[PDB]
Amino acid sequence: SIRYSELAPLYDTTRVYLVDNKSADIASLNYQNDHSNFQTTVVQNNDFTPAEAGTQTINFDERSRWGADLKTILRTNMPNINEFMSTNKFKARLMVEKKNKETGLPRYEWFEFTLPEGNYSETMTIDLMNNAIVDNYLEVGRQNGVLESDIGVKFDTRNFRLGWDPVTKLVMPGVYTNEAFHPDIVLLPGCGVDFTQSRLSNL
Amino acid sequence: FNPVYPY
Amino acid sequence: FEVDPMDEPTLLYVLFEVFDVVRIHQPHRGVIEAVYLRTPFSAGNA
Amino acid sequence: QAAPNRPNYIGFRDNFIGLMYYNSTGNMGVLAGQASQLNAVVDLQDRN
Amino acid sequence: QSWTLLTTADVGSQQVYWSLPDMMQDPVTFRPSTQVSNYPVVGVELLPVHAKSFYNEQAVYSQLIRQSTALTHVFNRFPENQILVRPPAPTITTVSENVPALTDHGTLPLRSSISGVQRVTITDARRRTCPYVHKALGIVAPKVLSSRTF
Amino acid sequence: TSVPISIPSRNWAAFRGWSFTRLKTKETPSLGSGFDPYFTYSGSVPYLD
Repeated sequence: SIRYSELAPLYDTTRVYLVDNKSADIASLNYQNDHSNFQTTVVQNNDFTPAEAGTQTINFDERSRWGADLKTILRTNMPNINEFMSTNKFKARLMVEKKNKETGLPRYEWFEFTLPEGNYSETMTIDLMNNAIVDNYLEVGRQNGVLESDIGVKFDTRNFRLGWDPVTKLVMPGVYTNEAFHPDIVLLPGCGVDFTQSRLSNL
Repeated sequence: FNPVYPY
Repeated sequence: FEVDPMDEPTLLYVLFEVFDVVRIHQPHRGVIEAVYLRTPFSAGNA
Repeated sequence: QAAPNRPNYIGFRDNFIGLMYYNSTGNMGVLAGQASQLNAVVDLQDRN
Repeated sequence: QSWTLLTTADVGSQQVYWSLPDMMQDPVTFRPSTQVSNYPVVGVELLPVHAKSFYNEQAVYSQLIRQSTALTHVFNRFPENQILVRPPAPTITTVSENVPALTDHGTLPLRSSISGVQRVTITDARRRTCPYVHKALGIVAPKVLSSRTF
Repeated sequence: TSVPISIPSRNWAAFRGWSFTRLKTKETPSLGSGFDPYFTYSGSVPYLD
């Protein structure tokens, strides 16, 4: 017997509805809550203000153990590159200066790059992460001394050995095939890519 | 030398 | 209810009273069971 | 010409009110039995 | 080829946890917490994002028409360097299409007395709250499972 | 000047007594959803005091 203190008992089985619509009067309880951490009101008596209810308990007889099949609905606007997912973040060890006067050798560092959030294709991403490597180069690497041939992290998608002739030992079209095979990376001496705190290693 | 590539 | 005009929204605060007991029980050492009531609005005879 | 600022004593509240989310169905309490489930404390945002 | 796997690009290695702390009694080993990162999970799912596929055979003659129609060489800053020039685009793409997820989780117990104002949370795998969920709808269907008395 | 109010038709069973009293909003302290964005006062919240 699903005893509700106002109406007659509704014996047997029923349905409780927890809907995302705490927008009428239960919105002084969900001020700091989102559509995923909210406080509904499962009491739908259409004679009490949504707040005058929500102080009335649904009571099923206590001589029995009550089960209930939960069946849920859920939408999402979640994109690709958002930060919550930990996408849009990667670290790269990238040259900051050719011939550091202290050592006469290049000086590499560990910069954390950040792509603009939003839902991108699989290419526009790998071009947005190339537009961050070649966008920190403009501020740390331009005015410290490094040729564009020193950019040492380039997310490429070719199979660079297409044309490679074993006899001659080098590709013999005079160019790379520019046909996408896989997102692979292309590094240089010292430079690297760290995906520990990141999640682009999946995308 | 036969560089099979057409060129 | 009828009150005179002030210029700052006020809010009447009626207190419809009513019994409001709670009867904690404590059976097996370790459990407390509570069973409230409020009788002009009703709640958990739980 | 000049003068004082007012007083403006700040300070806590009788019986320390506010500090202890007391009736709010959200943030609330739970003097239950560790080894169990149900909280012996349900307040129903009506009581103050 | 020993410590790296060459899988296909992607969208979903994260489950979603439903918490109804005030309706369903905790599952077998979840202690009844009151903290959005310690709620007793009630039903787990996979995020409602399945990677639609796409096949554009050209796929790079389309990437040089989004470079002449982009008014700018901001994505090809080295058009001549064969190792720093705008990697091509795979023919086979994988877009993300968030679809609705009407799931049916089987029976699990209830609480004798259900309050009026109810909590509903949908936490990610590390138990934060996914801010990109804009619907959430529980539908509970009480049933009597057993008898506490005799 | 007047505040017509109506309590939804219900059981009204041992009601001891009404007991009104006024209060002003600026001081009405939301309550619920800690951090009521707007309780901009400090008064002497006569609702929880």
